[PDB]
Amino acid sequence: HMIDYKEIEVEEVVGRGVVCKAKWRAKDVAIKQILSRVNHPNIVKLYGACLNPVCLVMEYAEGGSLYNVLHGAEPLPYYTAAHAMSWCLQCSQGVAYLHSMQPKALIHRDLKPPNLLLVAGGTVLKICDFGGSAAWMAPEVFEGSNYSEKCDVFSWGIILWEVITRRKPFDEIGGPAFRIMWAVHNGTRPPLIKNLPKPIESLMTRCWSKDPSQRPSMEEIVKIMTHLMRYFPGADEPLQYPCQHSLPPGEDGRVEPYVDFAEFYRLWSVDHG
Ligand SMILES: *CC(=O)Nc1ccccc1Oc1nc(Nc2ccc(N3CCN(C)CC3)cc2)ncc1Cl
Repeated sequence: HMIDYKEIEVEEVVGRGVVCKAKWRAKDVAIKQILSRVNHPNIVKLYGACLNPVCLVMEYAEGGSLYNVLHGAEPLPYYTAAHAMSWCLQCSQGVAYLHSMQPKALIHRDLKPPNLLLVAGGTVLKICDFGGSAAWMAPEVFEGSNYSEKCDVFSWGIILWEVITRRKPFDEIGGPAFRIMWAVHNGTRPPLIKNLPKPIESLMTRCWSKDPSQRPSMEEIVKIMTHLMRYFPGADEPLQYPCQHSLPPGEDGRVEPYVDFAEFYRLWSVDHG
């Protein structure tokens, strides 16, 4: 659609290259002043666009960004292993859809929690795109190599590590972006997670492979994640309990998960033994 700007009522700035919450036809909306075949539940919908000032009109995500949920200002919300696996399943479903786009695949290129928006009490995730991103970028990208949709698989793997640990990836490296690029180019990866279930560890590290052809397709991730949710009930629970979270010491190349996998091991055991 081609929206009339006067029909919109701007409100508070949301992000700042500036995004603001607004009403348009009694519908809450996000707008942004200085592709259309995309229709998926896990991708922020583009309603239309105005002409002067030229601006995008998109659905509004009331929950803010995943990054904000994970690492934002106190008070931070509690969340569970089911939430973590659900966010990543929903992210892979949105991204699989982009990769299936005809006649040419759409690669996100910038998959990272600051661009993953939440709604429905923090339970539904939606990919947003307008394109310190080094931390989620596949090495072939910033070495100027020819990349493919496998670069998004790499980013997803980092995100999976991130929601399970509630840690910023490569937070210990710091300095400018080039230090992380150098690190990851040389094979450094986020530390392994104590007690992580072997199937999730297998999936995560595969996604981190240096060789992009050794990473799984997104369609494979979606399917694997779909079937693992049988062991992660509770993803529909709205985020609503308070959390006081503090970084446990992290050395020995081994960090503790923030989420708890005891119930996964219990439900797995019922099925298998
Ligand atoms: C695609 C993208 O990067 N989107 C995006 C990033 C940052 C801000 C806004 C963006 O677009 C956007 N945002 C939203 N909803 C939303 C709601 C609240 C917030 N807050 C919550 C409190 N914080 C302190 C930070 C911001 C951020 C974003 N809906 C849709 C769209 Cl397109």
